[PDB]
Amino acid sequence: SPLAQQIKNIHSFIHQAKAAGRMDEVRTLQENLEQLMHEYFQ
Amino acid sequence: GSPLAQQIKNIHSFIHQAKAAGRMDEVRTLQENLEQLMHEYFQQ
Ligand SMILES: [Zn+2]
Ligand SMILES: [Zn+2]
Repeated sequence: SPLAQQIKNIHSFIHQAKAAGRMDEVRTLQENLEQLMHEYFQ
Repeated sequence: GSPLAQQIKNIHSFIHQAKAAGRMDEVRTLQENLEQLMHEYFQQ
């Protein structure tokens, strides 16, 4: 699924942003994750 | 889906419900739990 793959990608990006000290970027990525989950679980 | 996918689906719903209840502290707990489940799901 392209949705599943995007969710997987975002999981990794969240780790990368956290490791860089960019908790602001984590927040945006969590919003991206919500957009995808809302579609995937519909 | 798998048990982890089903659990994740529930957490997605619970986050909306906690926001509606004004419980942003619960949202934080749930987002941490979501990460724990996703981490396990992708480790498999
Ligand atoms: Zn949603
Ligand atoms: Zn993780």
